[PDB]
Amino acid sequence: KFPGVYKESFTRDYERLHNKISKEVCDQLDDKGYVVIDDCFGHGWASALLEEMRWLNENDHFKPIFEVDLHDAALRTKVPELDALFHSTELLQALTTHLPQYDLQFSTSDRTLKLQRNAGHGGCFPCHYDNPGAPNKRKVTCLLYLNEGWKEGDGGEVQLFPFLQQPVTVAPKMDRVVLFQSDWMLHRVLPSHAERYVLTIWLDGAKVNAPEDAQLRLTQSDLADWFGFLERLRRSPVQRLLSRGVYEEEYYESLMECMQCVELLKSHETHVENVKRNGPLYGFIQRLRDVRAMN
Ligand SMILES: [Fe+2]
Repeated sequence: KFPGVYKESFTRDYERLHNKISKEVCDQLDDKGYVVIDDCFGHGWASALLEEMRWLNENDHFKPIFEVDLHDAALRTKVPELDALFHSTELLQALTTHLPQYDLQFSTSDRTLKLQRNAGHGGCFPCHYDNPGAPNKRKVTCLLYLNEGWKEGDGGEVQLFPFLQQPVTVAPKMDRVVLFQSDWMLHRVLPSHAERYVLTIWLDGAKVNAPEDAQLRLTQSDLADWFGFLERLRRSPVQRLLSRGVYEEEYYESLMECMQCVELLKSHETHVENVKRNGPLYGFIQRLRDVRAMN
């Protein structure tokens, strides 16, 4: 059904993809919580994927900001490059080679490939983790950005909040890939003033939302080295229990854009007050906020 003619010549270059997801890239993902890869697929190949996405959108396959999931083989058969991307295991292979501990899954049940079009109309983008807990199975988030000649002011950046560090703002440039931790990387999307396409791949982990992820250790060594304690916190999903307190201002400002919804705000308002009534938790949150202010 996709006509099959592309505006530019390209190579479905699996080896390039595999080589882009290097040991160094994986070490950064594991250490910093995120990593950015420019010109990952190559311009022709990225253009080809975008063309197929625009086609899907012309033929009303995007459904209410609009999204489509490519789990449906019936749909995938219409878009050969997107179908090949769905079946590609290069990402899974590199990550499981360099980061075996994440226990990522090859089954098609444990990957999600989502397409998203954002009209460019402001909207609602709360601060969140891609895996907020519970039953969510996501371990690695993989974002492919597809906006050519993106310019300052176009907006649509993803803002990352490595816990208690300086925030990182990442422009959604054409053929840029962002990988980050679904269960311990706080983020939000900034408002877009232009049309914005993004392709998202989520890789599930068998060990996500484990019991040891829902606790913090205080050790004797920490007493003489708080950095080590903060560093374990930064890389631990337990931070999700503390993020709304530590980043109240950021969460609240995002909700103001949503207002510009009443239930989401009341929910925040209630959570913030519950924290403040929990004296020990609150003192702890405030010390973390102090660490943040010093960085
Ligand atoms: Fe997200």
